[PDB]
Amino acid sequence: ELLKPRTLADLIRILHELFAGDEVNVEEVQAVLEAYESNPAEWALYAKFDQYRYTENLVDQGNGKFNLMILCWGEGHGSSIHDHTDSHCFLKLLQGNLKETLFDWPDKKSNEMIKKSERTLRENQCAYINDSIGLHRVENVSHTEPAVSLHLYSPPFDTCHAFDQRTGHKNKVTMTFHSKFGIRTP
Ligand SMILES: [Fe+3]
Repeated sequence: ELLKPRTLADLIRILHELFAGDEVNVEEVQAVLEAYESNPAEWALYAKFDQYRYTENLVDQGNGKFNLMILCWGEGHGSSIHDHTDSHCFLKLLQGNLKETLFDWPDKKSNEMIKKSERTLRENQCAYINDSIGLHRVENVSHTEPAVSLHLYSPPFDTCHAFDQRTGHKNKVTMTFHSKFGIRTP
C-alpha cells in the first residue's frame, strides 16, 4: 500500500519499506517520490551549496539498499555526461528546474556523442534512468534560481563514468559526499 508521504521523514520510512526485499518496483518508487510535496523546512539541513560546482549531500543509506542524497545546483552548475553503474537512479526536484540531456552509449569510434532527447525536469517531478535507457547530463541552466534535487540510487554505487561529449571516451570517477547526515565532510 503506497500512501502519500506527509513529510520527508515519512518518505524515507516508506522507501525503507519498499526496498525491504531484493528487487524493487521502479514505478512504485517513482510514484511515492513524486507524491512527496517538497517542503524546504524539512530538507534545508542538507541544502549545502558550493559556489563552484554542484554538491552531493547524503541523507540516508537505506540500510544498505540505496543511497538517498540531496544535490544542490548553483546557477549554471551542471554534471558530466555519466552512467549509473548498473543501478536504478531516481531524481526528484525539490526546488527549481533542471535540464536533462539523454545520450546513447557511444561506439568506440572517437566520434561526437549526439543527444537523443532533452527535457526540463520541473519542481516536484521525479525522473528515472538506468544504464539500459542511456547516459545523461543534468544541468541547472538557470541564471537566477538554484536547484535542489533528491536522488535515490539502488544499489548504492561508489564510482561511475564520465564521458567526453566530443569523443565518447570515458573516465572513471569516485563518488564523494559534500556532507553526510547534515554534517560537512571535507
Ligand atoms: Fe545521473
